[PDB]
Amino acid sequence: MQTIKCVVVGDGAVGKTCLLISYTTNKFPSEYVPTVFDNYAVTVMIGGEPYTLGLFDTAGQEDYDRLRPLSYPQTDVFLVCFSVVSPSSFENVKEKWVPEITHHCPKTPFLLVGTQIDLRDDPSTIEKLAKNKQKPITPETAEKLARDLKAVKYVECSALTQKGLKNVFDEAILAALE
Amino acid sequence: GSKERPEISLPSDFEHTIHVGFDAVTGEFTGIPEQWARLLQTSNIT
Repeated sequence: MQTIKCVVVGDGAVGKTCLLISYTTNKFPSEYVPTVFDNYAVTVMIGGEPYTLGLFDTAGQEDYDRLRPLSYPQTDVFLVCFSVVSPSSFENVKEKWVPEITHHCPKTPFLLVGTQIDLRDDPSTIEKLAKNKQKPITPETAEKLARDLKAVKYVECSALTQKGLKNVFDEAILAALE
Repeated sequence: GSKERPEISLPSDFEHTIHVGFDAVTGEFTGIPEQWARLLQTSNIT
């Protein structure tokens, strides 16, 4: 209902949260920005409305080890990001999260996204897909997967260029409490 | 549970998040390290 558990998911990339800022301004050069860790477990109170919150990031002590015993993603809402220029990659999540069912019933929301897409949509890198699959994956087609497997929303982000990825989190916030 | 805009008031809540990585990290993405969860079957040491 309100309990939301969000973390940085995907196929093995940087903490997706380190980008929420890159879209804001610190990008990825050498500026000054808040630190990695992010452990919050509490409920907000607005107008008398309690909000269930729950999230956590690596580096429990700057060693990136306090958060190393994870070996298991346990957060209803997962922010995963993949690229639309891989060898039959999108076809692997159709048979991974849909046949497996998130929790086998709740079908928790899945914020689907595109990694470094800000170019991936051009007909030049698109060339690489041909060497393996001439059928590239597009946003207008992945939506059917979310509406077919009951996901939450297909979005896109570009850590540095800023693919307006604010919608990847903004739409996972209201879908987390569902 | 209700989803409203900025209600009239809002008493804070319990504890909050912390930050520990390295200056310019939360606002910096590089290389392509683990997603902070694949450890369930990654190249751990053990």
